Amino acid sequence: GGLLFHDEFDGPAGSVPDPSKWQVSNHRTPIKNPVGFDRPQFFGQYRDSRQNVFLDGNSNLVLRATREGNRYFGGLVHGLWRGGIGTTWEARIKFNCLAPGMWPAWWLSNDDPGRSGEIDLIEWYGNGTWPSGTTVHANPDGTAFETCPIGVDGGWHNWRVTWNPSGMYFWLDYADGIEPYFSVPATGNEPIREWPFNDPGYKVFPVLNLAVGGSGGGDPATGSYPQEMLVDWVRVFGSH
Ligand SMILES: [Ca+2]
Repeated sequence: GGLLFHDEFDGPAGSVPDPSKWQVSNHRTPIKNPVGFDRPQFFGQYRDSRQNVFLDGNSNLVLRATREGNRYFGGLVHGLWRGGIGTTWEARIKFNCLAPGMWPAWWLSNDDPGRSGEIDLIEWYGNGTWPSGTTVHANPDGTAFETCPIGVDGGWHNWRVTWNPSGMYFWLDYADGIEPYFSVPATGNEPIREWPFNDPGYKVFPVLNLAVGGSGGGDPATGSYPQEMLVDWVRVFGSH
């Protein structure tokens, strides 16, 4: 009935997420000219290990922050399926990681050469300074963006974006008749607003991650281990 993609994350405790649907990251690319908490000693890695990315046996994906000596690890999964415009994306998430050092996110990525972009449905920052929120990036440099702060607590919540030719609409705990908390219109005058999302054939894939350290996470040495981000499901619906 219009379901294009999902994962309900069913499966035995300790197992890998569905390999036909997700790639588990085994590397977080280092930051160019790093300063502050982007420097290597503060920069938690991604690891394809069941210590950091696993199904819990209760129908959740777990992304877990761990520490081994003075090395820090988080987790990232990258969806192998890509969807275009006229789609509604939603994940049910519990952030058990709203603590210093941590940087969880639920977002959509386009990595096409020359027109990359990203749709950050929700990010929370453990660095004690930046407000949690939602961002649409129309370039990979962070200079063509629309952002909106929204609070994050530790309960189960559904985070949704509907992406159609008119623009992008975001909900927290969507229900019939509720307004989106953030709307980003498609471009309809100089300088021309950067906006690749209405280009023909433009598609994005889902990403879920718990990053440790980096500018958004703050000092991982101040962190608590373990911390976890739980995902009950990711669903993507089309429109007729
Ligand atoms: Ca589930």
